[PDB]
Amino acid sequence: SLRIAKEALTFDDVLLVPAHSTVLPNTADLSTQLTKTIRLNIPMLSAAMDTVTEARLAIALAQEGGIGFIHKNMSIERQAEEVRRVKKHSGGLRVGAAVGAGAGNEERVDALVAAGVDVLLIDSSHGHSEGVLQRIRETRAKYPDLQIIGGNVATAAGARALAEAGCSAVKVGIGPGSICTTRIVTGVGVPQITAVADAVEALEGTGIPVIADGGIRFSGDIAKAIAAGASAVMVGSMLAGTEESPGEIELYQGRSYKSYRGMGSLGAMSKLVPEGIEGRVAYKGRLKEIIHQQMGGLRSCMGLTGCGTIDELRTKAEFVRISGAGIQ
Amino acid sequence: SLRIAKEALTFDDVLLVPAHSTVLPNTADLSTQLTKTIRLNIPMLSAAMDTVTEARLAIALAQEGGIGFIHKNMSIERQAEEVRRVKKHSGGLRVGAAVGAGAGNEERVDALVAAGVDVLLIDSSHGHSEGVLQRIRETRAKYPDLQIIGGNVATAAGARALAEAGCSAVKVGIGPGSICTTRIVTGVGVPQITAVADAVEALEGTGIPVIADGGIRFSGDIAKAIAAGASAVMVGSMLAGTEESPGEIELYQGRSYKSYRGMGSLGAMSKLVPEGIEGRVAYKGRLKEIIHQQMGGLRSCMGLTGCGTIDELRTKAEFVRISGAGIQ
Amino acid sequence: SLRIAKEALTFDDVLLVPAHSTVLPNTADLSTQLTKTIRLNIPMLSAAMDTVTEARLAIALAQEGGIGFIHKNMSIERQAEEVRRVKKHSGGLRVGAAVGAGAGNEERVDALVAAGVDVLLIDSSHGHSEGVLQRIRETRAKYPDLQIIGGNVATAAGARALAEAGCSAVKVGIGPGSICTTRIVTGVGVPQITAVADAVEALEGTGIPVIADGGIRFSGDIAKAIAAGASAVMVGSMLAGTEESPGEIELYQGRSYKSYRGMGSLGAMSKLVPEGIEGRVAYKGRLKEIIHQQMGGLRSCMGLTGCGTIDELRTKAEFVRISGAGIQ
Amino acid sequence: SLRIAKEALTFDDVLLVPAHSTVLPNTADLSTQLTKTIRLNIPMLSAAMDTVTEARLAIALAQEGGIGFIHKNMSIERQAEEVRRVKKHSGGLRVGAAVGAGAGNEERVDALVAAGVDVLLIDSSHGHSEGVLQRIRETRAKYPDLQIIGGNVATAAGARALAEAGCSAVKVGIGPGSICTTRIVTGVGVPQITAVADAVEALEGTGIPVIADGGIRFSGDIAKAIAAGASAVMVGSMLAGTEESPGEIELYQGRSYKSYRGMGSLGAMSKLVPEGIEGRVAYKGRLKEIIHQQMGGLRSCMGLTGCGTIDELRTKAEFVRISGAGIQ
Ligand SMILES: C[C@H](Nc1ccc2ncc(CO)cc2c1)C(=O)Nc1ccc(Cl)c(N(C)C)c1
Ligand SMILES: C[C@H](Nc1ccc2ncc(CO)cc2c1)C(=O)Nc1ccc(Cl)c(N(C)C)c1
Ligand SMILES: C[C@H](Nc1ccc2ncc(CO)cc2c1)C(=O)Nc1ccc(Cl)c(N(C)C)c1
Ligand SMILES: C[C@H](Nc1ccc2ncc(CO)cc2c1)C(=O)Nc1ccc(Cl)c(N(C)C)c1
Ligand SMILES: O=c1[nH]cnc2c1ncn2[C@@H]1O[C@H](COP(=O)(O)O)[C@@H](O)[C@H]1O
Ligand SMILES: O=c1[nH]cnc2c1ncn2[C@@H]1O[C@H](COP(=O)(O)O)[C@@H](O)[C@H]1O
Ligand SMILES: O=c1[nH]cnc2c1ncn2[C@@H]1O[C@H](COP(=O)(O)O)[C@@H](O)[C@H]1O
Ligand SMILES: O=c1[nH]cnc2c1ncn2[C@@H]1O[C@H](COP(=O)(O)O)[C@@H](O)[C@H]1O
Repeated sequence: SLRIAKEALTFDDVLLVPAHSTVLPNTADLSTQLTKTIRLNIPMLSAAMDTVTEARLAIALAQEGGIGFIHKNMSIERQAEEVRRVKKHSGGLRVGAAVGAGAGNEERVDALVAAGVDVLLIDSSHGHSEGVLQRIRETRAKYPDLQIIGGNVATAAGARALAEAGCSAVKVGIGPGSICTTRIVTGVGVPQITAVADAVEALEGTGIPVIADGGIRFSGDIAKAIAAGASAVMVGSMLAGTEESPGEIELYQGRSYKSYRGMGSLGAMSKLVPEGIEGRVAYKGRLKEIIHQQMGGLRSCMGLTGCGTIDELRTKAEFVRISGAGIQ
Repeated sequence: SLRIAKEALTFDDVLLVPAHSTVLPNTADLSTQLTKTIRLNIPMLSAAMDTVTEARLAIALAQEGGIGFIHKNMSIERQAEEVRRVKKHSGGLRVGAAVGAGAGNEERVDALVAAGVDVLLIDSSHGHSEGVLQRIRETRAKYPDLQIIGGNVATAAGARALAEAGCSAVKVGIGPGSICTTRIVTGVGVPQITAVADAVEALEGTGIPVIADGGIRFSGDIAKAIAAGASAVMVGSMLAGTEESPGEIELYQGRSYKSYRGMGSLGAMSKLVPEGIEGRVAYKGRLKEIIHQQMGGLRSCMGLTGCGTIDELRTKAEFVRISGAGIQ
Repeated sequence: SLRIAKEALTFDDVLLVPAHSTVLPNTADLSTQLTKTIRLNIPMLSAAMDTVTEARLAIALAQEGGIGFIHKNMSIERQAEEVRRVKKHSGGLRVGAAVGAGAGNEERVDALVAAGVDVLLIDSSHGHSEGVLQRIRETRAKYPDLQIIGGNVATAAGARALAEAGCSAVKVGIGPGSICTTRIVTGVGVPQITAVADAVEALEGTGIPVIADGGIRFSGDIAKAIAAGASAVMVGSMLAGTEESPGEIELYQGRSYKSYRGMGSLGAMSKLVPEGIEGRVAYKGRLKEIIHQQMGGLRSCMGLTGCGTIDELRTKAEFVRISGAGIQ
Repeated sequence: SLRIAKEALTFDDVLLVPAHSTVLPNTADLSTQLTKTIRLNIPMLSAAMDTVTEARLAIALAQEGGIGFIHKNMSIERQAEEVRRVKKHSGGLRVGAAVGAGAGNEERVDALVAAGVDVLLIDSSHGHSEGVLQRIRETRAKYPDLQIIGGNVATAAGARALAEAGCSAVKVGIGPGSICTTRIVTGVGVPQITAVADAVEALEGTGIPVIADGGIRFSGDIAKAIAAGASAVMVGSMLAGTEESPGEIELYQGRSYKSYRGMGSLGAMSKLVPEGIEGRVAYKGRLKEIIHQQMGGLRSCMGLTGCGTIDELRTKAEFVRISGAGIQ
């Protein structure tokens, strides 16, 4: 007899059920509480990846009503500088910045708080690690009002641990990333739809929102992640290759590409075995057109489910479980 | 814990069980009640699509014992004209015409009723939308005897809503269309076999028939949709590319093709994000040969299940659930 | 709610469980009762197909300890002649011959019985059809000692019907054939492993053996069909393309091929829509080498399961159910 | 009704659950008890295959903290010589050697014990065969202290049989090998994750460790096999093509390859039908780099699950069951 805790579902395992609706897709309210104090106009966070979010992308997404997360794969001074560029920009834009859970990050957090960061992201592949929880407790004691997102977890016990450590928001995702090889390398992972619903159920009545991070391929996946209980989603692949993302555009056969790699790739690493792949992603153009298309998809879902707000989608919308023949 | 209402099955998930039979495939009765007043000789409806049904196809299918649905992607006057061409044609052929649920369709319904339409199709991607139900209630009050089909729904609550609004027949199908991207864009959908059986169970004892719309690839799918409880099926892909369908025949490498696109495709649309693809379908030839082949398949099923009539197939025939290995 | 009788399994859904064994693969007894009076040395029957069994193949398989079934796609006189060639051949070989269930087959049965046929196969795509059962009852009354195999069925009720009609053996298989399109055309079919076990359970205590017909791709499938309860298997694809099979060998790119088609293919038919495909199968060489390889596989299974006889394999060997990941 | 003992899971069916952790991947203890008297530094055994383990590979793996198994596809004198080369080498390296269960192996066991073998592997495709169990009982009586591994089994009854016969360790694996065709040829097999957990549950409280043999493709599979209860894993494919493995390196299109075949392949055999394939595997380079990468994967798992030792991973780590959509 094997120690199987439960069956766990991914995005492709389920579909949302259409319901009675007075909701017009164009009248749908996409605003969401990222934390008890931070409200975003769209439920979109950009990944803290060296091929996804630097100041230029963080600015564009904030303009669309989301929030960007400056990656930790640069010097403390260079990151605080990226935070200042987003913060100093006209329009009163909000920004986030990622920090490691390792020793010698107290200095980085200090520089980011001074640079005006709205939300500190304690960025770990294992949020339930005691060293991540200690770092959170240390940051919360020093900065009692700082908005902190901690992750990543994929269990109810993991979400509770982060909430007890002082997290303002909990990030969910162990193995779902499009560039992730954690599942194959370590054998560990939790299918995202179950991971999100478990974390949300654990955090019921706490006012601590859940972020569904990784595995979002289509706008239907955004809707599913929210109906599973996530207040917002974090995307890497969806925003990689856009004009606003870091790095230069490459020309291969005549088609335009941009780099996209996991933060656990050999390339991004330069002592652990890699948990991410390095690849090319087709050039997507301007972030504005991508967000318009993806949010439109979500809007159309809200019309089909009769959910006029993110909160209604999170708590009212129902799913049906489908087979492999259902999927194809 | 996720809000999973139930498991939902598609055509590939099931197979019909052979049973004791005195039914010869050639003696099988294919007639069905589309509504309490309209009886078709074959259980086949053509899709209200701009690449499937105009007067020429509607005439050919009516001649085979089915019914065509003139699409709403043309002016009010041009549609009433298409209705008159089918109606005025010799042989006393029946015709249907699709109308949108939006404002400024009262004028279209008036012109179609005057042009002699036998069945008005209130054509929506979301039949459970309050604005669709209101339009149905408005049409039923003005025309107490007009045959109205409303859709699309995929739940028991959705079928009941349409029946209460005054529908003569309920159309089922949320996401099963061969050209549909609703499932990927919105994340909403119900596998067709479950959607049909739920709607039929809801409408038991009402005399309001269910139309299984979308996803029919083979004649076996027609049989499955009927045994799931549908009185008839609606097909797009199956009749696209036929000589009688609208548009011109294209030559690519030496092979003959015709256009086939969703009514929610960018092309068909010209404010929502697209929910349909634009594609080429191989030229199928004359509609008569397709119907003979597809109905022959259904006839052979009726012989194997011991169901001599559509009503027997709808209520007696049993299924077995199969795995993915069952499918392949 | 859908009328789902049960879940049904195919060969790929299961695996046999290894067990304590005193059985050496080389000492395994492959003999089986085809009927209460006919005992075969190997549990192998060749398909009654115009691309599989004529006198030459029927002779070779009988020599290996199996039995061939001369197909009904030839004149009454020409079939009786094929029966005489196998019967008159030295060695006291047993032969079978297939007859249709249609009117004007009384003459064919008379000629086959006179020609010395050991087993009459009443060959139908639907054994549960009243016209098949009547034909069996008519043959049993006229020939009280004639060995009759009737089929095909795939249910417990279907197996009982054939046994009550007077069948000496029941043939199982609705939709499993490698060249079969019945499932796609009609939507009817029962996954073979469940179909066989249902028929065997129905016929428990009757002494009427079950033949698993269709879908056997590998020697492991033979073992699975027998452990599901079949006393023997019927193969088409496995023996198609052999030197002994009818038709000439074709040369395509340099590789040798032979024709293999369903008896319900357009080609084999020349009033029903086709339920079979027409294809080329690679030349397999001599039947002797194929049987040695396939029976060796079965022998090895008998060693792994601790089943020294066909009867032990049929009644003792256990299965495990596997997922799609189990299969690949 | 089919004799289905249970549902059985393979590596791809499950994922390990992340948990609270004070474990740093670099501080993780990989040591394991292969037997009550033999402790390995890494839980890795090399396959007793003629394309995987001879003295050179056995030396390299022992140096990494594992143990190699010299294959039985060579003369008694030539195998004892291979055992002496590993044993006589500097560093006090441990070695294993495989023997068949057939008659005329008493001579081979005598020569291997004299040559200084640390662990005798009674190597069979069917550990539950009475002739394998007798050979074990004969060896245990003659050598009361000799470390004996017997296999392969895949059931609780099979593991108990080997433990009762006197085995120091039980090897599990019926059909999971990357080069195995037993499942297709015989129809027998047990998905590895269930096979391992069943054998471990059977052997609870006996101090007799289980070896998970076959099917390990990635480092995540090692972790899964251990959490299923295996004390160690046996790998063929993972070490085939390495510089230390037997045979010469071949050049095909410009890429370097090495031979990899099942011990039941036609080639390795030269009276049974083959149960293995013959193939080329890409040249992997030095064994040291492969082990560093694979153990790193395991180390990372130990950090994610909060299991600081092999024993903790074997008994504390939990799984989630995933769908086919979960897998892809
Ligand atoms: C190589 C890998 N790289 C990454 C980097 C970013 C990631 N971001 C998200 C996820 C989600 O599965 C995994 C990630 C893996 C990684 O950090 N492994 C890893 C494995 C086990 C432990 Cl205990 C730790 N402790 C927390 C430092 C790290
Ligand atoms: C773009 C799309 N296009 C279509 C067009 C024809 C269709 N026909 C059938 C189906 C069935 O899923 C979907 C279809 C989508 C479409 O209408 N989306 C859509 C999504 C949500 C709502 Cl609330 C509405 N309200 C009813 C106007 C429309
Ligand atoms: C076209 C087809 N052809 C065949 C021919 C050989 C077959 N042999 C076996 C099987 C097993 O599914 C199907 C076969 C279909 C065929 O006979 N259909 C078919 C379908 C329904 C009925 Cl009621 C009948 N009645 C018995 C004459 C025949
Ligand atoms: C041809 C085959 N070859 C091998 C060789 C190595 C293997 N090693 C492991 C496994 C695990 O399924 C299968 C293997 C098959 C093989 O031994 N078959 C086989 C089948 C049934 C029995 Cl009763 C026996 N008795 C034990 C001698 C052998
Ligand atoms: O190398 C890596 N391994 C595993 N997960 C990663 C890696 N790098 C980033 N991630 C995660 O993958 C997410 C992006 O997933 P995507 O949106 O599916 O591409 C990020 O937000 C991280 O949570
Ligand atoms: O763009 C679209 N999106 C979704 N469904 C569509 C679209 N256009 C038409 N449909 C549906 O798809 C059906 C045709 O499906 P088919 O027979 O599987 O090709 C139509 O009768 C409509 O119900
Ligand atoms: O056209 C056909 N349709 C369906 N089944 C067929 C047809 N012709 C033969 N069969 C069946 O298929 C079996 C051969 O299956 P195979 O061994 O999997 O190739 C025959 O013994 C018949 O029972
Ligand atoms: O021909 C064969 N048939 C079946 N299993 C085999 C054969 N040769 C070796 N094996 C098994 O396959 C294992 C290697 O599996 P791998 O690590 O998945 O490649 C060996 O340790 C044996 O247990």
